[PDB]
Amino acid sequence: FTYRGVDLDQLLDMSYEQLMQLYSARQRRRLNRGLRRKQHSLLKRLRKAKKEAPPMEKPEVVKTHLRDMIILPEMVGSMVGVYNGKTFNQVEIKPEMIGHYLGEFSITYKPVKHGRPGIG
Amino acid sequence: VQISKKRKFVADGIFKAELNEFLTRELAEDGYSGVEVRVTPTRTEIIILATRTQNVLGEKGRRIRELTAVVQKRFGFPEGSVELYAEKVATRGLCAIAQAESLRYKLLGGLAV
Amino acid sequence: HQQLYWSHPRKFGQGSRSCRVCSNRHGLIRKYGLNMCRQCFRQYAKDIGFIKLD
Amino acid sequence: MPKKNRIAIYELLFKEGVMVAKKDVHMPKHPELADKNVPNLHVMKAMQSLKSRGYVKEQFAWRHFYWYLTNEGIQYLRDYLHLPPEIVPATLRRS
Amino acid sequence: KKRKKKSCTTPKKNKHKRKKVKLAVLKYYKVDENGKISRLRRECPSDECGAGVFMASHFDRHYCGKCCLTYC
RNA sequence: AGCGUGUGCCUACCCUACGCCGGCAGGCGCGGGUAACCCGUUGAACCCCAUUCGUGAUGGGGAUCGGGGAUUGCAAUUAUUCCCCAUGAACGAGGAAUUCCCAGUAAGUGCGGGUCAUAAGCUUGCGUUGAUUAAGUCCCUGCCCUUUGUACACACCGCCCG
RNA sequence: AGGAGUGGAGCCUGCGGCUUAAUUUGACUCAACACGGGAAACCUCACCCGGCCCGGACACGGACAGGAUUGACAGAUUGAU
Ligand SMILES: [Zn+2]
Ligand SMILES: [Zn+2]
Repeated sequence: FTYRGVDLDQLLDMSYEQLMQLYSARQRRRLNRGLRRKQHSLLKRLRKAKKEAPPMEKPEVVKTHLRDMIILPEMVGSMVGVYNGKTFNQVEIKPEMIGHYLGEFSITYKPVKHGRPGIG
Repeated sequence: VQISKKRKFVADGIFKAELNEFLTRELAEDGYSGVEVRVTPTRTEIIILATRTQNVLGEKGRRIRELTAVVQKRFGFPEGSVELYAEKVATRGLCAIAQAESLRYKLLGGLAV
Repeated sequence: HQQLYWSHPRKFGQGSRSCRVCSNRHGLIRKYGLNMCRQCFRQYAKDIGFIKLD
Repeated sequence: MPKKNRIAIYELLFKEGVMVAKKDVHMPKHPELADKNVPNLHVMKAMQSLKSRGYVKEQFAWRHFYWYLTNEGIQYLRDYLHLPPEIVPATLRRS
Repeated sequence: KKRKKKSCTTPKKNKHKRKKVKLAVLKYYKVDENGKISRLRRECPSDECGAGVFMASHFDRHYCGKCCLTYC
């Protein structure tokens, strides 16, 4: 598996200002303006869930509101739960979604199946 | 820093609108009519009109200093630059701004409409 | 609750401006530095000096 | 509110007898009382306490609060901060 | 009349209580009859709360109350 | 061309000439302007003059989509807008029905203002090009006046008979 | 008598119905439907899911300086220093 012609293992130690040249323009600009104070503390939570996880076991589900969190390549495999306005929905991070937002995996609405029309 | 000529004449208006509405809310039951703001290079003069001025100033000018200390502190422009007078309306039975507050005071005191 | 409640950035947008006499946020006249509601401008228009000519 | 706020709000009330505000809870500090860091919420709720007793007299406006001082409110500041009557506020200065 | 009591008030969202032992300066001080001042807890080296305002001594750290300084 | 707007009490928030770097959206400096002083001679668009295309779902039409790039923001994923490639649908002048309008008018064509951190398929004004037909009637839809019928008058959406 | 059309098409925006945790809401012939200056990412925001705060004046009784609330590092708990 790769992404723009480089495998995940070099992405795990790809530096902060060099991984930015692989992303698209929203995500590159977002990493240019910085990750804020409540976004460093999420990655620390995922480190704290990773190195205490058992070596054959994926870590426990962790609850977030941060739907704007970019899926970095150092965030693969974690069980995050991003809110949908009502519930925390369980998300498992795969390596093929490493340029998306976290908030496009809890759908925010019930996909509509129609009924019989009333008085129009 | 100065300001635009378009802003200076509109900000001049909103001064005398808030000043007049404040003095309406204050002296509506003291027969207040209006204000007249004359600006000198020394000071800015505000002339209050009223029916009975001698029952507006308080005693020997006690209520006039509270009013000219409030209107200095609200609109910010400094001390020794604002000063309030109190002149009398000439024909009380002509101006309608004195006849709606007299009629409200007549009605509130329990008189048939 | 100190880095909280009045925390959210109100540096622009619809709900960082309010009328200067209504304290209402809708229908606002920012032109020439009025910053009044469209309803409270119409009450105080002749006091400001905006006369209706045509 | 602490002592250096509730005292310092009452200090400039006796000086000229009037106090203005903004009806702005969220203001960081009152602009007349700089170098003290008293918020507008503190002076607003202090005068809300003083109005129900009858020491001040309230009047509102477009957006701002206004407060004058009654005759029985001068003595409530005269003993709270211990002043002699040999000095006068701005009542009997001009004319 | 013209209401129902409804018995539906649920304020059971318990707050704290300030547990103070009787004159906690005795937890702070210990003096022998010769007159020694044995401050059993650390003193904070801050500028605001130096030499008079005493810290906390937890199970693994020191801890202030004014500036909340921490040690190991 | 014409009407306009432009550095803001809280209040962050602009009109921008000019040089350089960029296909471009933009990025750097560097000046002016609280304005008949600067943008600005407001070097607008249809219009006008030349080349290409040739009656076909075509180079008309641009929807819907896949990749990038850049600004605004604390935040752009349920696309904020903007730029570049690519995809290229319906639509062949519109049934019953219905709207507006008499002269610098209709219609075309852009431009300012409000909204505005970002931003006009809206509205409100302004110009520019600029006509056909009418100078009449009560047929329709309604308004009104006078005579006049009414067993109607919370008033024809009435009152009322099997 | 005409001109431009609209009604057909694509799309943009209102309004009903359906859907929904919520799809906040007023307005229904002219005299509601690009109207509320209503072009909502957050704020606006009313609506939904979850959580903090008092910004409960003043009067009275209790607690009451062997104290009343307050504020606070770490750990757990948490969307969240
Ligand atoms: Zn208003
Ligand atoms: Zn201290």
